Amino acid sequence: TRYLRLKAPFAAFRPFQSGSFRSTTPVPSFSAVYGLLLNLAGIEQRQEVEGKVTLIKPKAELPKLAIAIGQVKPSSTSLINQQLHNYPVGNSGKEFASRTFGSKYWIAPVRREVLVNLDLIIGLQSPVEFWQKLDQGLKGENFLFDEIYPIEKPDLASWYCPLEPDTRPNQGACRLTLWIDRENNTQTTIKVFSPSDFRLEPPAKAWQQLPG
DNA sequence: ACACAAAATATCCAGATTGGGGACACGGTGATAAACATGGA
Repeated sequence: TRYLRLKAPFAAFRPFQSGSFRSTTPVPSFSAVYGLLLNLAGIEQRQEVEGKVTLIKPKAELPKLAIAIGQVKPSSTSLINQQLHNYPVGNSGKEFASRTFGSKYWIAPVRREVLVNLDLIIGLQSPVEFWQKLDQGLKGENFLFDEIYPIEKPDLASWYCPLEPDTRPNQGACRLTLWIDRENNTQTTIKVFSPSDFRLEPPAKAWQQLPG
């Protein structure tokens, strides 16, 4: 129905299972977008549990919505190499096995990278109740978001759309994730996405319906 | 203490000359360290 714009000076979207060296994507993943939308709604996550894993999210009940992503200006990236919180991968021993109070004791720096600027025009098709809840949360009683204001109708920009095995893409993102829980599952099938540069509204294929 | 008148025409430099000779650095060195990940019985 109605959509909104946002911007931020710095951002970072680390792909999962990156390993030692971290990376990022020019466009935030769908799951991160959904998490941001849920956080702004003022509704907490369905899971309240603590342990080895803390993403136990059954899909039994969750508001339905369709999400599109826009991009107005390409952004470069930079890298910083300071420190990282290592997880032991070797038998190791000594001091780590002595104290053992949330130890994470071994430390070794490698790398990581961040973005230079972010400005997106996010598109949402949601029921009226969810939009009203968002309005109440924004107006009522990690350097990721700076400010938000709905300027839907003006300020056109490019969009993204999945591509079928034909022709060739340009300036396309590497990987994208729809739904994921950090345990044994099938992850997501569709990975490749490409942008299209045209002024008017995105096509019907651009909108993607999230299972959650 | 009254009135009247308060300059006019010619001319305002000419030559010769504006540097020459020698030299523009020599040696010695150009970081050194610590911070593991997988296999077979």
